[PDB]
Amino acid sequence: PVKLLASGEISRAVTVHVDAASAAAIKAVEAAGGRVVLPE
RNA sequence: GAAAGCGAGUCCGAAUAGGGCGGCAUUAGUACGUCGGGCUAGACUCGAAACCAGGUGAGCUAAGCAUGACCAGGUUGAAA
Repeated sequence: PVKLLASGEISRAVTVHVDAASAAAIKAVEAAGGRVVLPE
């Protein structure tokens, strides 16, 4: 499974479909506008 | 990090001393070839005494069984 981690920020509206993501990575994808999609 | 897991952070711990990690000023890997060296094979070549398996031998010799052969000549003089 896939994982999104907070490494390189530049800010952009993006929608990510990772199996799980780190607190900070969500608070960076949304913080620049966007969504982090995870299943049930 | 023992691991759940968490993640440029993570583990001890009830928070603050520290381990390993990223940033580090940071350079990058991968496929193949020739070469050094490693490991695993008999592993640089030649040599044991010995250990185990299967089988060959009693035409030698050690014995047993069966059936044959053999012992000039002389001395002594037991029982009955």
